[PDB]
Amino acid sequence: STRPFLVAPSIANSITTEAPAINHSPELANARKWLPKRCGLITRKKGMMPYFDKSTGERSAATILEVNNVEVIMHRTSEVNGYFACQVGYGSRHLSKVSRQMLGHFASKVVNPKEHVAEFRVKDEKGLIPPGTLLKPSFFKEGQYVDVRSVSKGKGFTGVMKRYGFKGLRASHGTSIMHRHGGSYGQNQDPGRVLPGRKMPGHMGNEHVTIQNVKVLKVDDENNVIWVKGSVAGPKNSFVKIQDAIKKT
Amino acid sequence: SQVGSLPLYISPEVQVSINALSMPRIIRKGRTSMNISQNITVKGPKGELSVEVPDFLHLDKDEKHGKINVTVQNSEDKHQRSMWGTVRSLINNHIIGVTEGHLAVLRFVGTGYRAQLENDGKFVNVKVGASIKQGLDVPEGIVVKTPAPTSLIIEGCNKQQVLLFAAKLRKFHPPEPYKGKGIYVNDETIKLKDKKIK
Amino acid sequence: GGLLWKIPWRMSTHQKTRQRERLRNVDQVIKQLTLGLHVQRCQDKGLTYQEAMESKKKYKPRSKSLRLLNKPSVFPKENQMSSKDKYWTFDKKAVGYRKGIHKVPKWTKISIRKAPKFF
Amino acid sequence: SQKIGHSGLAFARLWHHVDVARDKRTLGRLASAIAITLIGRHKPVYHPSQDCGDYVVVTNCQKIRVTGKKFEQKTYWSHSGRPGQLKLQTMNKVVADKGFGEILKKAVSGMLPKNKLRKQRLDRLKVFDGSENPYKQNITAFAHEQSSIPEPLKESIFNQLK
Amino acid sequence: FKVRTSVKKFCSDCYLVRRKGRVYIYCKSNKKHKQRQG
RNA sequence: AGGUAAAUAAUCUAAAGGGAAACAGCCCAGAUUAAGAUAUAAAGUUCCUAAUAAAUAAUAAGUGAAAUAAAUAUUAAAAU
RNA sequence: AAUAUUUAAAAUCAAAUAUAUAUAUAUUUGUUAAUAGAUAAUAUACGGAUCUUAAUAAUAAGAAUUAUUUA
RNA sequence: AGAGUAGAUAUUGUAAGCUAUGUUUGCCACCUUCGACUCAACAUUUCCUCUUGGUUGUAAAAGCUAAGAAGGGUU
RNA sequence: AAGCUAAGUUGAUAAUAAAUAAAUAUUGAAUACAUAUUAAAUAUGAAGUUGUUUUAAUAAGAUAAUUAAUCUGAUAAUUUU
Ligand SMILES: [Mg+2]
Ligand SMILES: [Mg+2]
Ligand SMILES: [Mg+2]
Ligand SMILES: [Mg+2]
Ligand SMILES: [Mg+2]
Ligand SMILES: [Mg+2]
Ligand SMILES: [Mg+2]
Ligand SMILES: [Mg+2]
Ligand SMILES: [Mg+2]
Ligand SMILES: [Mg+2]
Ligand SMILES: [Mg+2]
Ligand SMILES: [Mg+2]
Ligand SMILES: [Mg+2]
Ligand SMILES: [Mg+2]
Ligand SMILES: [Mg+2]
Ligand SMILES: [Mg+2]
Ligand SMILES: [Mg+2]
Ligand SMILES: [Mg+2]
Ligand SMILES: [Mg+2]
Ligand SMILES: [Mg+2]
Repeated sequence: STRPFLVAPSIANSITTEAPAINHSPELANARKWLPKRCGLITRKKGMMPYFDKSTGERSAATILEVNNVEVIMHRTSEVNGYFACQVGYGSRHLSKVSRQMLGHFASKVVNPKEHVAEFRVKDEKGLIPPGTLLKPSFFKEGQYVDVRSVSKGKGFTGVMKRYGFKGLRASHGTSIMHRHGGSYGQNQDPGRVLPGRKMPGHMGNEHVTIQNVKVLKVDDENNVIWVKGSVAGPKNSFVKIQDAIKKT
Repeated sequence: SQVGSLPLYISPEVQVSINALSMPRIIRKGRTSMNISQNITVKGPKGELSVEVPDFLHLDKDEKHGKINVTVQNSEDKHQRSMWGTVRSLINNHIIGVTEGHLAVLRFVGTGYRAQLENDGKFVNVKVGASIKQGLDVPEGIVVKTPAPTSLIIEGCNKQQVLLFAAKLRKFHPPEPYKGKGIYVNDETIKLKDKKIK
Repeated sequence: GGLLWKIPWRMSTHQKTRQRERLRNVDQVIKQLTLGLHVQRCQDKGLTYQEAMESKKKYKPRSKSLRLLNKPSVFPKENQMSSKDKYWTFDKKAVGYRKGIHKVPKWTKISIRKAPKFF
Repeated sequence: SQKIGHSGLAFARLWHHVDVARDKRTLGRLASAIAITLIGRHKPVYHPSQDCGDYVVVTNCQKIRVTGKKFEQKTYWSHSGRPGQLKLQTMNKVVADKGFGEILKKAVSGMLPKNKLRKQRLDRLKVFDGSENPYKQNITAFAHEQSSIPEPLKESIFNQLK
Repeated sequence: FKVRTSVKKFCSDCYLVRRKGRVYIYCKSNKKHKQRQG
């Protein structure tokens, strides 16, 4: 019960006042952000096929996005994590491939070992979907607009001509060996150095890409596919995050 | 000092009281400063109103003859006696507001220029000419009435607010010197230019 | 233009105080020289040191340099000088016909006390 | 002879509290005092090669005193190294972004010596805009001061810790 | 607005003004006389 | 013009040390070798950085605070 | 309290020095501020921090600017 | 000062006055490649795009002049 | 044929909001009058600012297992996403 402790008069008599809100704080940042009011899906890009409108005959390319065992694993909240998000898991995996720690995690959350896990940030708590619920393609509406995020194809160590569209030099008129080079990469003694961000040859691709306002053309559950007008970043069998568009509806 | 030294005549139906607050707010300047912790309240038949006044200004009552005076400690301070004059003017204006009221008449000169009231008399719509609807909503303490589409009456108990709302409405279309066109706040007028086409 | 001789155009309080003390020191040197001459005159006439110092009549110097230095109109004492002439010296190539006394070479050794009446 | 004895008390990092609500010094003057404390000049056992500084806790920084129009005019600079990237933020904006104590932290950092000990002396300063801090128990107190403090205040400072 | 370092009062209806750390002249009669001390 | 040509000092040239942020030429002072108690020069004494306490007025423009930018314009101060 | 050149210590006035003890001659000093005009190119540059103060209110701050000075 | 149907100050401002830049032609003597192609970074003394004041000389349209403005653009 | 590619296909030019510049106002004195303030109070206002959107790098924080014949990585083999 009683223990020896001493109190400083300055602290004891200090008047209590509340510190003001600073912009560089999760609460204010979350208030400022531009986020959807609903959770999304994880899909696996399967490839592209034609889409023919039965009525007007329009033909448009469409990517096929597979929905396979998409379940909500757990939630994130403002009072515990600083933002509202739904962690979603896609697919089925094998014991041998999943680790013991993550096997315990999936067991605790009452889901099967998952191919992929990624979390979608919602605006508030109304958009959190209960854990363990299976999400189907019909989760989206025909003719609505979504945003798709995925890692794009790798192009390797790419030169300046391909990477940034430099014109290079002439193929004739005395041009010396350096045909496909970027030219000058700075100025004379005044800078005395190459400014940061100078465009130079280097690895291109394997980078995240967000494509906004992609139209959902067809949704069906008997095949477990979602049709997206246009193209999606990444090779085949690449994971894609689909979520309602923030700009158009 | 001449403005602030003029006394105030208060009718039996209007009363003025002065009190203090809990949080004195102290505003700063260069070598000078101000501290504000008092409040004056005017009550009358047409509602109630209030003003914030510093601690260096006091009100002397007189029930006989219904007379009240406003004075500060040190008139040697220019930055004090200016406030004394302004506070006298403000309290007097509030007294006029409560006893009688403040009114402003907007005239809409120009063909098709007219104003209407919508949303239970809260919104005012003006047609000074635009492909987009124009107007705004009245603030608290102001009431508007339209005897004619081409005329509008804005009145209340706070002179500053009534006239600021009038000016905000006028901002959409001030008078045009070539042909009289726009919103006229009061009896004030403009001088027109000759035609003298080239 | 090219070299940076970063000499500010106005002195500081400490510099002014040191200048005042230096002026006072020169005044003291002049005073002591005159007093020594007076005491020597008294001792030559016969008196001794004590009443040479206590003598009511003080002998004035007979040399041109000492007499002129003792005249206030030629070598004014520190307390007699003006604040302007304590710190600023006369120059005919400067705006205002003045320059800081600290821009004079070897200003802590050389002495300036008087400038033209109307400058 | 004077040096021979128990130096453990001498080289002890005390914790000091400065309540800006009660303090009357302005930003720069308060910061100069804080820098002196952090360096440890106030200790007669100070030697330049050693870091004899103490901890400092500042509370109620939202009442700090700044003179003139510095709040709306003083600018803080930052440049990464790429030309055209000179961030200039007014004190008002820096306060709204990172708080009032950030200004004091910059002032103290400027007044500290430019050594390898600069950052470890700076991290020794704890600043809080409000009164709620986790170092209420980490403040020098003596048994002879407890008389003025009422019992419920002691119970609050003991049991209601963060 | 005649922005100029020399600000005068031409029309007798000109009036001086002290705003935004600057000196202004506004004329009630002739609008050409508006000036600002830049 | 950090130009050029000569005329009086002084310093660098051939001069370390303190101040001028950094500094051949400016302010002070001339290192035989040490010691570190005392009096100091120029310059300074909120912190970086050794060392300060006051009086009387003015400034509110961060003016200014160790490299004063002009004619002019506005707003303010007293003598009859 | 109103019409109101000039920005002054020459002249006048007021304090002090050297001769003079009932008073005079000579000498020394004391006469405005703020803003605007303002002004480029890797990066804001008093060397940097920073510097103007405020009752309640605690050991305890209130130029670190300019002009005369004291200890 | 003078033009501007009238009025020096919408615009305009002719000899002279006070300053700013260090892009021009020169001056000193500390220090013995012009154009094109490619990629450009920076400034604002803003050509276009946005906000605004003036204009017997802004009825509308198109303009002239000026204040804020370097985000984007500028064969 | 696959792949790469553009002459081809798809999408975007990242809001809504908050303070402002020039500039436009209400009440109002010191200074009877006048004055939007280089007084106290009360409002409008830009492709610019803060932000937002997009992509790097960081991991505060969170779930889970914790000496294991199916605990976590590596060396190794068959390979491209
Ligand atoms: Mg080619
Ligand atoms: Mg060759
Ligand atoms: Mg070839
Ligand atoms: Mg080269
Ligand atoms: Mg030469
Ligand atoms: Mg020599
Ligand atoms: Mg030689
Ligand atoms: Mg030397
Ligand atoms: Mg220094
Ligand atoms: Mg040095
Ligand atoms: Mg400055
Ligand atoms: Mg005289
Ligand atoms: Mg610069
Ligand atoms: Mg003419
Ligand atoms: Mg000419
Ligand atoms: Mg500009
Ligand atoms: Mg037009
Ligand atoms: Mg009035
Ligand atoms: Mg008006
Ligand atoms: Mg805008």
